Amino acid sequence: ELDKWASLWNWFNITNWLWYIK
Repeated sequence: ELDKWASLWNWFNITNWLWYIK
């Protein structure tokens, strides 16, 4: 689809930390 967004989410590795929401 587009590697322009996958490059940023890499910097946003915190979203993994997001498991603390549930």
